[PDB]
Amino acid sequence: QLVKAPIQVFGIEGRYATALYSAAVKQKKLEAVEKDLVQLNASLKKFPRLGELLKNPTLSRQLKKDAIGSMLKEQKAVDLTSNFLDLLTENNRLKMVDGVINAFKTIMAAHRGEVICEVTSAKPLDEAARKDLEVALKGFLKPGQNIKLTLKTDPAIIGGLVVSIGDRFVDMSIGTKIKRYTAALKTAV
Amino acid sequence: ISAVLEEKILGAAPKENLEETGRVLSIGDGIARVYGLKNIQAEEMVEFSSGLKGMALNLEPDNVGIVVFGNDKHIKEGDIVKRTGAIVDV
Repeated sequence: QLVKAPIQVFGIEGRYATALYSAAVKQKKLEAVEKDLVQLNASLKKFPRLGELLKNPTLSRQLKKDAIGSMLKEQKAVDLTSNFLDLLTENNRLKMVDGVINAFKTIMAAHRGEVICEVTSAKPLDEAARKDLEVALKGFLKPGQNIKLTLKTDPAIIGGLVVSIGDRFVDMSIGTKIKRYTAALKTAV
Repeated sequence: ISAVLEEKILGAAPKENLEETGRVLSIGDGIARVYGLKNIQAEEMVEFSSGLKGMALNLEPDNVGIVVFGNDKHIKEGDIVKRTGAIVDV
């Protein structure tokens, strides 16, 4: 018996992430195992020598679990994350330690109900733009939801607004709108 | 504290120059797959630990496929492969 994940994550890396999520939610360590995994991933990014050492297939797994154990005692990881990384180094699966962490981040984002929003504008703006954009994006929210907003700048769309949601997308931008109008001109008669 | 922890972790693993050297992952039927040789060229000669020569024919993202200039019974997994640095000449 495994607890159903909030969203389906695919691949072998998603299988490990759902196994870790199910084990952490059967116990009461969902927030703890997320905190040390994020701190572990931040440690691996801040020290690329550790990432090259774990992904090295020449080194024996005893040296990998010792290096994992030495760098996880400082994280104060207790039982789940230590066994999770011991399982990753028992198999030849710690080459994608970034993959399982990213998949586990995706599960926990949907656990809190956060929906990723991507809004693209030609020029950055705030005050009047950001206030109404937050309310407009909040109108798509069902109860029990959070907004993860990512703002992008791109002059190739002339102007307008290219706003995307977790699965939905619109192209209300000037560049695409004049493009289909000119296409209508060429296909008029 | 943090940097001392990094030195403690990396001190256990042996120090290797993976840009110019490499370690054999799998050897069989005259084909050696080696991890490392980051700056190796295609068609470039290599030297094994047993003195056998080889040529890098596949430069894959994970490993380098090397054709062995001899009997592969002298090559084991974990052997050091170095870069000659030049294409084959006679």
